[PDB]
Amino acid sequence: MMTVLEDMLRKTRNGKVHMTLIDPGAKPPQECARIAEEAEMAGTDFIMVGGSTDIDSRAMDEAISAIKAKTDLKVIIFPGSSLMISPKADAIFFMSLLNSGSLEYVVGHQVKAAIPLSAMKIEKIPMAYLVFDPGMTVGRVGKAHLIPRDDEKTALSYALAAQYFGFRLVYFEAGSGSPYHVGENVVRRVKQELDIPVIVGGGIRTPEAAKALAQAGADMIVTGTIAERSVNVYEALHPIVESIKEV
Amino acid sequence: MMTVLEDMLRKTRNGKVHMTLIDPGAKPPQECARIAEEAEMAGTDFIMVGGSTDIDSRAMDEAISAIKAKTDLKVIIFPGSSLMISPKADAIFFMSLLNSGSLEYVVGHQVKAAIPLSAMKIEKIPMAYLVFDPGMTVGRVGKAHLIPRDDEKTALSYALAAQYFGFRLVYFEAGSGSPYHVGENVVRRVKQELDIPVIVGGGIRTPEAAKALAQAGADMIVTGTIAERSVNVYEALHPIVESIKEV
Ligand SMILES: O=P(O)(O)OC[C@@H](O)CO
Ligand SMILES: O=P(O)(O)OC[C@@H](O)CO
Repeated sequence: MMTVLEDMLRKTRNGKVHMTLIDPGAKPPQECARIAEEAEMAGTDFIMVGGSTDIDSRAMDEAISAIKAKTDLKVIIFPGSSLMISPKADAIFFMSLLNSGSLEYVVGHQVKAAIPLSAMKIEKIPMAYLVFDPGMTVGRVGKAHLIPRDDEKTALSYALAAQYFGFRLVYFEAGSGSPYHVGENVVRRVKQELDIPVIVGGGIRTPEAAKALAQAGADMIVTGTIAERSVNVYEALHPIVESIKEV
Repeated sequence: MMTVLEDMLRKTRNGKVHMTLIDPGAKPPQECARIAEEAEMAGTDFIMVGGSTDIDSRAMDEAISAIKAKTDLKVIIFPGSSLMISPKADAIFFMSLLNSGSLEYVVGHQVKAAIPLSAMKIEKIPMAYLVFDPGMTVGRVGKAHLIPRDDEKTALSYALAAQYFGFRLVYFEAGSGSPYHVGENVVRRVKQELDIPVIVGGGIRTPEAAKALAQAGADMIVTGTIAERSVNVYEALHPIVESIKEV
């Protein structure tokens, strides 16, 4: 059985990946499952679960099981400060907010969660989490020293340090519900010098933005707000997934 | 040509590694080369260059070239705060002091050095740097929240988080010239749960301590003080290298 990381590396070697992020604290459990259902048929590759609204540990296990019961896609935990570790998920982004001003979001929370994670068979995927302007809630809670959306040099420094630290993915985060996404010149410049896949999330609502970011060099595209706030998830996500595969 | 990391992983799969650390700021350049010379014939596998005494960039290039001129061993930079990056070295431990109280030693200095390092063909080896009691100078300068030498749980948390972050090596550091080395129970407990090689340095002066730590599960042993402060380096290091290969 292929791991999620092997799956991503294979899918991104000559293609692009779309991922659907679902905030379990923003909707009831079976509403989350319906979103993941329609996301799967829109063509999404993985379901991400996480967000800013704080979670009940009893409630997140419900939403993950509801998603895995209605879909056959792998579910990856997109963790926050809440120690959102649950045994019912397939993988977890073991991430570090590299440009945070607080040790707790760079290494602190991850060290506390390490031993409990070692007791689970959940897959641990090392990922660098870079928060760009405007950052929204995650940039506020994470105490992020926000990278300007067009700052190629600062993004390159963090992305290169991520690769040299051994991280297998790097995530360019503009913040959930951000009006702007990360600049394409930043994605373009980093893709010239980096050997690990680049994931872009935050502010991607339209196929045109998803395609422009993929054409800029982004290997994976994450959409969260546009999937949780559309009354028909399929007709919102399907054109985004399609425009990404054109690249 | 094999990389240093591939070399270490091959040497540690069914054997142990000894490394000799040389402080370039503690001795003149050709005295450093003589130490590396006698260390090579004592049987050491790699030369490490670095330390606490602050370095002149002009002076460290001298010591590295002097070592590489007299020895055929690979030289790895053991960096401090000084941005000790030099083009004449074979590799650099791209390390993070995970238990530091300052962001600059966890991620700060490494982000600043990332782009200059990308312009060099020097090999970047991802390593987690864990500073144990008493820590000595590196624990003071690094603002380390010192891990007790027998604290299995705290060491396991940091070592596991290192592996889940993608680090390829973890370094148990007691401090240069420390009277005590890391407890063997800590090495023993971590070696049960970890998939990356464990390197132990600090306070290892005798073959008995080097052998006891290797028998405890340590994959690599670093000796610095005993090599720089012995008038005959060979007769000090040769029994240490031999007692390690018995394991
Ligand atoms: O909700 P959006 O704006 O699509 O962002 C997705 C993800 O990057 C937020 O954590
Ligand atoms: O000098 P010693 O005590 O051998 O320690 C080696 C290294 O761990 C110090 O940085």
